[PDB]
Amino acid sequence: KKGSEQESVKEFLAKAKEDFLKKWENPAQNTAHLDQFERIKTLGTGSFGRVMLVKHMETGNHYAMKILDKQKVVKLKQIEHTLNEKRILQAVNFPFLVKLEFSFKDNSNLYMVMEYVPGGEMFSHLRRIGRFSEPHARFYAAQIVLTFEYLHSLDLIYRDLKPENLLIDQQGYIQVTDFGFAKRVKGRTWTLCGTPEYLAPEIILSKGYNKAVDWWALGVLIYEMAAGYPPFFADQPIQIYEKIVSGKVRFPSHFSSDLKDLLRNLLQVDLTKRFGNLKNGVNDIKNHKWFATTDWIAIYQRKVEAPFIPKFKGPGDTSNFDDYEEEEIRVSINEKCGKEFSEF
Amino acid sequence: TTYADFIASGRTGRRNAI
Ligand SMILES: CCn1c(-c2nonc2N)nc2c(C#CC(C)(C)O)nc(OC[C@H](N)Cc3ccccc3)cc21
Repeated sequence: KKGSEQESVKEFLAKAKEDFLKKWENPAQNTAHLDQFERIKTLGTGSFGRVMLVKHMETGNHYAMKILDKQKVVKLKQIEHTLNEKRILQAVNFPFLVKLEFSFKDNSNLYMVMEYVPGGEMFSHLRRIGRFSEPHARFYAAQIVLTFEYLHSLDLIYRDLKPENLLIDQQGYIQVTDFGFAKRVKGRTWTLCGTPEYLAPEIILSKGYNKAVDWWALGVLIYEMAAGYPPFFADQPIQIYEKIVSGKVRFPSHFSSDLKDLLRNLLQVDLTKRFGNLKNGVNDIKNHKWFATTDWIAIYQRKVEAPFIPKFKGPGDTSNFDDYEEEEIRVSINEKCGKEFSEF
Repeated sequence: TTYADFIASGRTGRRNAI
């Protein structure tokens, strides 16, 4: 019954903000060049670029490299989002976040070089195994709660929580990736973005939202991890939004009473009643019965034994990732979108 | 069963926002 460990957490978060604000004020630019990396294989694809496995040639270290087509970023209206992503990544520091190692740009593309996590996405493991046990789901949930506590204290909203964006490392721990929709927000923001299944009601209703949408998404994530499917799904997105805003959620019979109670409070359509967004804040989540067995400090310190460790086949193995057809990276003779990506 | 409905909808694969 001691809470001087909250005084220490308060002090921790104060130091974290100091370090963040220094890097936020004086960000890093052009810390590398494309010819220093050996392109090996595509790990993922997107509407305005692709992610590749890469090898830092002088050192031999494997990294992931996100390649963004500047013209396509402009076209798809992701300019501000791309700038947010880089500026936030270079300023943040937390155990369960993927680290940005280098960033640079050329005539055609933007480049972000980051930690490679060969264990792959939680998504693939969840879809294969079917669903996770509640202790297994709780292990991952606890890491996301501490990560959101860290990010939110720096006034950052993540806005893209889902199994696809949670990588599993060699120790079985979470590495949160894809900061594409991350934004620094004191007060409200208005962009309609994220994945339909994971969208909070506020976002759908186009009214203005805050940090609370992250806590909603945590509920969706915990549900999907434990159930094997998300709480709101349908053939098309519009029918998914109807379900989200309705205030109706059905739980599998195997869900414990504690889990159902936590999720009722996280999947609270009224934002003044949603866990994480009340006066006690994140401690409502942390002190909940479902997390009664969670040693929060041991999790942060990575001292808890992981329930699942992915099969290690080397630092450059890509067997946990799907295969994609390989297009050559063409850099134009002329600079594209020089003004739009000036601060990158 | 709900799980069967989830499989029946072709949205079991990786989902992209954009
Ligand atoms: C292949 C899986 N993957 C990894 C990764 N797998 O192993 N180690 C890793 N770090 N990192 C990823 C990132 C990231 C990131 C930063 C820069 C840290 O914010 N974004 C992803 O997707 C973004 C977007 N959702 C679709 C996309 C993709 C490309 C262009 C345009 C859009 C996928 C990622």
